[PDB]
Amino acid sequence: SSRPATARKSSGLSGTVRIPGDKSISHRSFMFGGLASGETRITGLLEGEDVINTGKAMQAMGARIRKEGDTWIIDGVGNGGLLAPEAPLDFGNAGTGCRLTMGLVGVYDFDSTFIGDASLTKRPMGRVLNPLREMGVQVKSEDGDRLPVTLRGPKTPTPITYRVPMASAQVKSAVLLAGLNTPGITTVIEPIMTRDHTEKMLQGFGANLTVETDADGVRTIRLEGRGKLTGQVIDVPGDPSSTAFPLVAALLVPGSDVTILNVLMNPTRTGLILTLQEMGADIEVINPRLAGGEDVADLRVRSSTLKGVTVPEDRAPSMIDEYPILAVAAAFAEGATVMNGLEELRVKESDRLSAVANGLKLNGVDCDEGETSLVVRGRPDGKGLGNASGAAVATHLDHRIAMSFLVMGLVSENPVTVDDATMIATSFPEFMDLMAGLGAKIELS
Ligand SMILES: O=C(O)C1=C[C@@H](OP(=O)(O)O)[C@@H](O)[C@H](O[C@@](OP(=O)(O)O)(C(=O)O)C(F)F)C1
Repeated sequence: SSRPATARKSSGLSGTVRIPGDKSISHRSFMFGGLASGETRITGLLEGEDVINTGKAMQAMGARIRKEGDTWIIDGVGNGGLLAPEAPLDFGNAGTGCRLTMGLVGVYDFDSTFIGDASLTKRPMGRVLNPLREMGVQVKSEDGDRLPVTLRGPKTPTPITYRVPMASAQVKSAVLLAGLNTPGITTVIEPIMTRDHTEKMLQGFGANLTVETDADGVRTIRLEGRGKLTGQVIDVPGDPSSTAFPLVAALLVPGSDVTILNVLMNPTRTGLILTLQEMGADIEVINPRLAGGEDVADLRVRSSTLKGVTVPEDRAPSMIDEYPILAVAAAFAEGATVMNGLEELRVKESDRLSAVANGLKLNGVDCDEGETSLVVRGRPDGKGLGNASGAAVATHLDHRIAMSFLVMGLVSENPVTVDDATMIATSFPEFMDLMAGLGAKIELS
């Protein structure tokens, strides 16, 4: 079952906190550490349920994973060394773990079955299964290419040149991981850049992987298959998607001054910050530095008055997971915020466009949901927003919908209630404690 939570209007949020590790990089740390030759040591790993599930899947295939002190230590099997899993690989709510692992293991000559929760089971896998079919993988899936899915790789996979049809880092990632156990050169062409953790990390593990960007922005990513991968020391940066919740809360709640430490600033992950700045947000980037091979900085955020803006379709890939929290910020901005190019939101943990639109309307916000867009008109003072009757926002098992609306309740005249807070631990188990520490009033059922 589920457990509702209600956020109440708060006086200023104040403090300095370290945000939990980046989920995208954490998944990949377990995957590459488990596949590589030798030992991989990870500090700052996100210990949310999603990442733990990826770790269990890697253990099921031969990697030894353990936590010594604050460091995760992995003994990898070496590229080409994955062992046939005894049972289905359960990815729970994690699209990333599921999609990437399908590419990783689908090209091995043994059966692998993939299962997950009610949310993951409704999401499209065709975007990853199609290129795998081209590579020679045999696929048994449910209608619409949905889980459960059983894969059986060929004795010798076929390397392909695949142009990713939508701006998905997961599809790009799955094809590159499939390429690791495929002889020849696997090439992924990305017309619009998506988060590049797979490319950067594989290069760090020693893969012969190159990225060439045409002057028009198109990326050609080449990977030589069946090459050695060497265990690495990894230092995981703070999650910029998780940072978005206390960051927007500090912008919206009057009398606020919050500093978030060690935040990943890779530009494929900072579209929300750029957008909020255009809206008038007071976000100071402090001590930008290089840590664990990634750009990081600390962010000092103070209460700001915001004005609606137009958010272009080409900025979407760089903030795709932050549209829910951006929609909440827009509900308190002067004027209209217009966001298009949102088709991808409909296939996430929940259809995020529909879930955000319904939640906003339930909480008195004037907005228009289009097939691939959202327009939100705000009420800066928060009057008439929220839900006095205590009606709950339907989260549809999507932890980002739950966190976004809980942030809204810290600002609206009336409290905001979400029907379930249990999925927040999939990527941000520290959420309740972290927000409470800053002064937020959130009551869990
Ligand atoms: O490769 C990655 O690490 C991710 C790539 C993106 O998906 P696409 O390739 O489909 O654009 C994100 O939207 C996804 O984040 C979510 O990732 P999960 O499904 O839960 O794993 C999220 O955290 O909200 C989202 F997809 F739901 C994580």
